[PDB]
Amino acid sequence: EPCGLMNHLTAVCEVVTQFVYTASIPALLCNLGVTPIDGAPHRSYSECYPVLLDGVMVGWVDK
Amino acid sequence: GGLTCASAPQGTLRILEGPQQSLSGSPLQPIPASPPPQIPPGLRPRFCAFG
Repeated sequence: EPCGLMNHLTAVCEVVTQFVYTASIPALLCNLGVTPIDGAPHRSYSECYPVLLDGVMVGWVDK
Repeated sequence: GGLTCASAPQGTLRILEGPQQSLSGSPLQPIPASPPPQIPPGLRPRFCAFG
């Protein structure tokens, strides 16, 4: 009765449990080439990727 | 003496900081592949018949 519903992790698999700052990441993504949600994407909003980081949309790295 | 709208910009520059790609070496494993199980040298029989 529990088939396919009760699974088990492989030996190498693991759950993430650490918590980090993730505050300097939005400022690094912009150095890398992302353009903030505020504007000037430099393309057409259709040739651009919507960047998300943990629910918060940094916004529109060029394609 | 106030601020007025000026001419529209003629272009936009977007700056980002980016590093480059190295050569493809693809060094898959320290001791690589699945090394095969194998024969211990000589071994010898560890059993004899009676008589």
